[PDB]
Amino acid sequence: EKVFFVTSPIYYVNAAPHIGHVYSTLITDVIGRYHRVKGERVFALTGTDEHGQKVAEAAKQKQVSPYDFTTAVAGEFKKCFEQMDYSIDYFIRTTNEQHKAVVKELWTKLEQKGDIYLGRYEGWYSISDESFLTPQNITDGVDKDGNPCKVSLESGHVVTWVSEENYMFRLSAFRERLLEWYHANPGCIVPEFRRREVIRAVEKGLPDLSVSRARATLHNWAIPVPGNPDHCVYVWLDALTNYLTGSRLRVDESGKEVSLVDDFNELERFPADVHVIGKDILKFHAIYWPAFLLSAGLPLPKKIVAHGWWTKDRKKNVFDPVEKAEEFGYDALKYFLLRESGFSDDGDYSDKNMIARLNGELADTLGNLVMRCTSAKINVNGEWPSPAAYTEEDESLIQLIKDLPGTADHYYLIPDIQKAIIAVFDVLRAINAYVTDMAPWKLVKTDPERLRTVLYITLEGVRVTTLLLSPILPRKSVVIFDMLGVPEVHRKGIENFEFGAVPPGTRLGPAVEGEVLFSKRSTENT
Ligand code: MET
Repeated sequence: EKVFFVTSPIYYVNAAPHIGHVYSTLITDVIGRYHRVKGERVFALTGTDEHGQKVAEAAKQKQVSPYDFTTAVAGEFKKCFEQMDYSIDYFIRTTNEQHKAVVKELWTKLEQKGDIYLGRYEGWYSISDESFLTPQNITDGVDKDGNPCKVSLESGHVVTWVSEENYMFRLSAFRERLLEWYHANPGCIVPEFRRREVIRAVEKGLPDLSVSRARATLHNWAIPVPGNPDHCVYVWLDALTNYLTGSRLRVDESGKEVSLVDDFNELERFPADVHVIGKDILKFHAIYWPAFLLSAGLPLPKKIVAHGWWTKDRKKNVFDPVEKAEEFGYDALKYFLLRESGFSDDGDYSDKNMIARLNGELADTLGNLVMRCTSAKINVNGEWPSPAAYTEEDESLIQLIKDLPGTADHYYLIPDIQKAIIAVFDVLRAINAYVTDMAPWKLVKTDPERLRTVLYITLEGVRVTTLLLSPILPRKSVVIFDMLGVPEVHRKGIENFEFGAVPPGTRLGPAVEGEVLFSKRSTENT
């Protein structure tokens, strides 16, 4: 097989990192984490998009060199992402000398294949989105001065007219084939309604894309077109190539890049198994990216998943990812974002709701359940008991726990992480209802033979749910497993998705004094 290759979009370094970037990368991170938990080879990629007019003109407005500015902001992105405790394998920068090489090579391939020609683009362009737009996608709006101007219907930013001699990619010639690709691979774009957006857009027709810009326009802050120093490679063709680059970089233990391989196969990563993106950058990944790859005779990605947030921009609920993490907890925060947000963001991100979920699901449902099946009160010998005979209620719960991995697996592979969490927690609420009925606290006295059966199922339930919640709560899953005393070997691998991987007689971990797994926040805000 292959290295499971998951990516996030590489973010413009025009401004400090914020929740949006963190969320996108968090999705990339989780998908990665779950595949490692299945014991697969993983390579999760993230990074910054440093070239372009947008970034150049942000660096100019802060009275600083593009090189110095992008290094600065890039550093802030890395710091942020380190604080968030992702398990990302590499942070790429499009200023990397080796990335530049891949871009020049891809361009040459495109030119050699006959799909790049010298023409003009005369039309609208949004600098903030670095996006060509047709007149149907612009409208009337207000310049930040206050004067009347034209803006993008998509994003809302100011659009400007551009008339330039540019190099043009023959995107038009790839309509028939992109349509074949969407139809033949109906999981390739997720969620389904966005997939239908891409097909209708492409069905309507595709014009040629301008893959270069005049040197001056971009303030010489971009990759030169091979064989034409007066032009620069479109920031987006540059940016997209990051995926091919990352697939070709050998990385040391520091996470520093040490070599660029000649051919993507050497590292067994390309094409991406999943590109995590946001809704604002769909066309670049679903239309251009493959059209480029089809031209160069490279393989197409397997899945693009486009979540409900804007990868860029400040909208809505002011969140500092790190200040909320320090406030409510890191794993708790990540859980909250992944649980509360589905594919259309009808999400309630208020403090009230965060507290309600942390208290509700993380403390009451998961938390209380862990503390019960490890309590000296209930689990008197601090060990995994041997179950006696199973009742029909016993087996009904066992069935749920046995089916959870199959279900959770599918949801992660769509991927729909929200559905995966709900799936797991459905099984947790069930376990709690079982314990409530069985009153194990009473059985300690009455029927110890029975309690063995009840404790074992509860323990195994907790174990398997926690295993499946480990890509969401990576730190707290370790705290859980320590409490249950699960050996390191049983914390990973599809072998341990099975009911009863941990044998009876396994001892629980040391009970720490005044220990709380998820501490309850104050429900009463006023
Ligand atoms: C190849 S993904 C590029 C995304 C772009 N830099 C953004 O921040 O939206």
